[PDB]
Amino acid sequence: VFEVPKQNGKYETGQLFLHSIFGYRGVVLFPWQARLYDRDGKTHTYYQVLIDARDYVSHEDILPYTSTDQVPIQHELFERFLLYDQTKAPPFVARETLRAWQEKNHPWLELSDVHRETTENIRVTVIPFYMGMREAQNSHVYWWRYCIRLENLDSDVVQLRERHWRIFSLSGTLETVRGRGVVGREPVLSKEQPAFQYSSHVSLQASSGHMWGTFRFERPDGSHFDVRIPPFSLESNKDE
Ligand SMILES: [Pt+2]
Ligand SMILES: [Pt+2]
Repeated sequence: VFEVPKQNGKYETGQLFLHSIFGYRGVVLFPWQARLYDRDGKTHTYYQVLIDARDYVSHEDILPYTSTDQVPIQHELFERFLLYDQTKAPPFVARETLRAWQEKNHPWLELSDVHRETTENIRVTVIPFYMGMREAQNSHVYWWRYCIRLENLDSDVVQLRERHWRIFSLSGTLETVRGRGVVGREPVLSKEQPAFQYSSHVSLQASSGHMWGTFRFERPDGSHFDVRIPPFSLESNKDE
């Protein structure tokens, strides 16, 4: 049974839902507040989500539904994070392991800002996450994992062909990567399947710096245009 989307209120831990785009069966583990930067101070609520039969989602992407059976798979993770069927709006309540995992994630999610920008009817959404070491062997180097979502609001078909990353670090050294496709594939965005979301890692020295980029898109009429990636930062340990 599909519920209605909440217009003023977060989703309780344990709500079953489908993703607004590429609808997969997921369950929210806990929400976290993020800062939006729509280039086109404002906060926004995102959710840690455990997916099945196939991540961080937004509030507007959650399409909730209720069920009876233990629908979500990955039972080796739900038996550890959640408790069995009970009596509450979400019938899965959170176990103490999920509360400890939430307390462990809360500091690292503070270094995560969501950035958006719409260029020629192409909306890109980038959000970095931190996984690193204060000291890598021989020399201190830590990395990040940035999630990027491409969306085509226009009805015109278009395909991503080239990427043009430009990574600047704290030391003053800046890297520039012009590559073919994204994750070794060139996604197409049309009326059917208009969105594509991926994630990749970026290693860096000095444990600071910002990253901007450019995605090259091609239309069936031969025209190629560059969409901008909103410059997102890569910070560590309580600093903005
Ligand atoms: Pt990572
Ligand atoms: Pt992601």
